[PDB]
Amino acid sequence: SNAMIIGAKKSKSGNALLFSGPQVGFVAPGFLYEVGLHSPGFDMEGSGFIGYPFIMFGANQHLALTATAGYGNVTDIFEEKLNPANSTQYFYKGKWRNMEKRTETFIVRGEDGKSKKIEETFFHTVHGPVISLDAAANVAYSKSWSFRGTEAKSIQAYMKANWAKNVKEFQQAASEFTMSLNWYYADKKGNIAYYHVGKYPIRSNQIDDRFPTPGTGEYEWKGFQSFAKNPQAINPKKGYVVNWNNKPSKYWRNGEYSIVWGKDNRVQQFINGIEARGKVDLKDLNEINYTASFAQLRTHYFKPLLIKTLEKYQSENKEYAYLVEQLRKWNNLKEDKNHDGYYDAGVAAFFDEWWNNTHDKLFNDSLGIVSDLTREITDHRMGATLAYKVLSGEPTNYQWKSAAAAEVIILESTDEALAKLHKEKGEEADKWRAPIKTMTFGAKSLIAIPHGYGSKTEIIEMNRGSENHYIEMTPKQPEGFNVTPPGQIGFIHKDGTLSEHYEDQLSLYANWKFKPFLFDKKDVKRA
Amino acid sequence: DQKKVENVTIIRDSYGVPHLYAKNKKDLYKAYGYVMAQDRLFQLEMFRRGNEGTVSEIFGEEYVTKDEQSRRDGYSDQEIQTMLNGLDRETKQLIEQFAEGITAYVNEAVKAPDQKLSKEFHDYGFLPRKWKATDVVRLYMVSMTYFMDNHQELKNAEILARLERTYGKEKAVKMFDDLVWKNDLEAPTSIQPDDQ
Ligand SMILES: [Ca+2]
Ligand SMILES: [Ca+2]
Repeated sequence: SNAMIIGAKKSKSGNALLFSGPQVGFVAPGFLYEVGLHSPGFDMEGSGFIGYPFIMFGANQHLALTATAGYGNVTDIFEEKLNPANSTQYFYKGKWRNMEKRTETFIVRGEDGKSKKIEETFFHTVHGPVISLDAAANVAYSKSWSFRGTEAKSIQAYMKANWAKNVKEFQQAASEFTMSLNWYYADKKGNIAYYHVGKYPIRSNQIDDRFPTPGTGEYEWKGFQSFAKNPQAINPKKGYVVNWNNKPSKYWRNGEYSIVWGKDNRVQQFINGIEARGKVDLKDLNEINYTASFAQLRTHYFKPLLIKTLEKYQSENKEYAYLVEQLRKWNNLKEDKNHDGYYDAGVAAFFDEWWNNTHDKLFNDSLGIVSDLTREITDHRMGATLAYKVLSGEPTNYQWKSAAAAEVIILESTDEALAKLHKEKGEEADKWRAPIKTMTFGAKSLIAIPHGYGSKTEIIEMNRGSENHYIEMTPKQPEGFNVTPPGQIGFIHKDGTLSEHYEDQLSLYANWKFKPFLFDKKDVKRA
Repeated sequence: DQKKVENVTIIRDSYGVPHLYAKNKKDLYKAYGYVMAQDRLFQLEMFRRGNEGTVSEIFGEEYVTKDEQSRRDGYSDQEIQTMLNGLDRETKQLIEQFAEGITAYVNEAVKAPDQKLSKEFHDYGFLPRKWKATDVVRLYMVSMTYFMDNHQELKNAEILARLERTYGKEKAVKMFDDLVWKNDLEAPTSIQPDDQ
């Protein structure tokens, strides 16, 4: 998920701006629900996740808000020391403790139509539910959520945010939210504010918080840190805040999940867009969102590395010369502006294969035996920090490859990628243009169960929020535009007829058009 | 359009988005649940089933292990009621109204199922059940917990253990620090330390 808030000084009109882009996948019915709420002293338009009694992306009369996944450290796994003579007992504070037992029944619809009945036993310790067993080592793994039992207090906190009228009330609501999210704030007075919300535990400083914590009782949480210690800022001096699930602040850690917060981070797409402009408007935010959605994210750090290597040898290798010309003219996007079904920049097909070849050569001979666990780290969708440090010759703890060995890899990957394109397409980069990846608003969301029948319509894959709001807090009222695909109404008639509002926003989404943000009842009636 | 479900006016714009106009929050949040049910009743039903670990009753064995995971890590109704009882009385009451709103459309749709129950209900041969405030909290947990929950600590332990047994502890420790760092000081940040 990505977000941007622009303070008054960074905005052309002098009004604070807000941009939302929650990434919760693409399903039909959609993962978001858009609504307008209006009661005495409470007027708010926007969308929230399906089922939530509050808006998460939009604005009330006073403030605009959005959120992104925080990726903070709110989940710890505890390594329970089991009794060798009783697997349902673990050692805690000097004495054996009995696990809590619970038998659950599951009814399963058989393909034949009838239903079967399955029984399972789940176990609990003082730290939480047992998620895994290492019986061979007399170990059980339990899971502690910092937000255990406080999910309803988080709902209440989000509802108080809806009702809030100023930074003070919004921050109070932020301070009560117990789960790990980034909150973004913009108001009609020109203020913007950012909060890494959640209840983050005070951990033992005698453990490595990238690994499970021994459950014997000496390394227990000692409460939660004060909200003042949560990353946050009101009116940061840079004049704005951008985020794509990246690190909140230089020294804020998230233990086991650091892999999302490296030098190579996809937020660079939003940093580049904002830093390449002076004062900005909603039009600008939209062009930066377009860039992020279609960018080949490895290009930021790895296309310069590639070019630097090839330029050393392009005098004698005409193919390297042609590649460097094509790479340099490429705008780093995998886009389909003419809607011919093929990405416009043919050299993007080469870069894709070059990267894949390069990642394989960097780590296969060392991590291949563990690539079932590490490939998702070293080829992460948010960035390839370790790969970049190796190829760029920057310091690493283990000497993976020298800068000279790295260059040899970059070259070998180029030769192999180019040789495959010559054999299958030809020598002109125009012929390398790859067919666009498409997707559909399907039936199954991140909760991993079916909630409908989905949608047929194929649109180009976009690394983009599942909705977008562009809001400008003008002195009069919030203003702007948004899109909430596939459509408002997920109703299918018994006879198969889709509601007229089942997917009437998919064309807007795929063609980078939007509908007006409505706040004034006068405008709502004529919409 | 501009309907009037109870003392709340509902204006649906050209995209079908409902705009609710109420005289107090109690009415507003009931209408909130009602319009969401009008538009997404089957989706609400299945999302609630996701949290309760009862999807297998509808879509079969393919979702048994997901149901088991949901119940393993989930809460009982009484546990969720205890959470609601810890909220401000107004907040609890509005969540109840939200559920009463959903229940209002449930009751309305079972009385005219051929026109108000979506096709999935007819094809899979079951009916939606009424709603309680606890179920509303369930709709929040099923989706929001996903973004907080992970077992990367266990993956990390397995990574270091398999590196250690092949390469030795000294080398594995260095490899793992490059894989899962303690703090990459050059990672882009949303705010600077001076902004705290
Ligand atoms: Ca942790
Ligand atoms: Ca094209």
